Amino acid sequence: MIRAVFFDSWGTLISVEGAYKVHFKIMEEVLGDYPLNPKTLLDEYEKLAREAFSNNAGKPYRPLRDILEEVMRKLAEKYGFKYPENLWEISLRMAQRYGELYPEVVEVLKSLKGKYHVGVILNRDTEPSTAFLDALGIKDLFDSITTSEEAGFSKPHPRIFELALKKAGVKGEKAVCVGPNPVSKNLGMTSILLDRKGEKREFWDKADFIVSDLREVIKIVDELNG
Repeated sequence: MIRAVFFDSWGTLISVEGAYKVHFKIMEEVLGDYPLNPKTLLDEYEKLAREAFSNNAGKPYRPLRDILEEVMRKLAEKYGFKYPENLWEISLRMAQRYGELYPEVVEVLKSLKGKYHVGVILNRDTEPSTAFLDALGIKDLFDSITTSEEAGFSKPHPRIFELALKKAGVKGEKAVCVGPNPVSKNLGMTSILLDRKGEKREFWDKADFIVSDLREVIKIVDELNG
């Protein structure tokens, strides 16, 4: 029986257009009048960030604030602009102004409520993530919010999923996990790959179900439950 539905990474709640704009706007604010194209700074940032994330994947958790600040110091040094004070505060402001949900998110979370444990799982520090979910008006639509900071280890370490399952009070075989991240499997969860654009086909056989829209999740859960 499926009793719990977990949604995995911001990548599943937040549109690609909203994430890029948030980032783009952060870069414009940092640069001011500096004569660098904000899209070039953004593209270099995403490379260095991706690279920090992989170097910490599966390792003891390290705050994303520290990794972000480290990246930006390299970027400030590379391009010659002054390192921005209060970068974390800029980023939070921009996420609240320009962040956006995929259009079905609110409907999907309400549809699950009181019927399944509804949880979100995030490789983000606890406090920002939670304030961001509050800004987007959905914090209270979750039964649980589980972070790498809570568990002590960044993805793909199993501990974050073990904690999420403990919050739901069920073993992995009773839960589905929805994410864009191809695979945690050891714990028994049913994996649903969210491929909005059908651009990850080479990982579809690595997942139990593929969906392009979160409204398909409740249909999969009902079929699993008869």
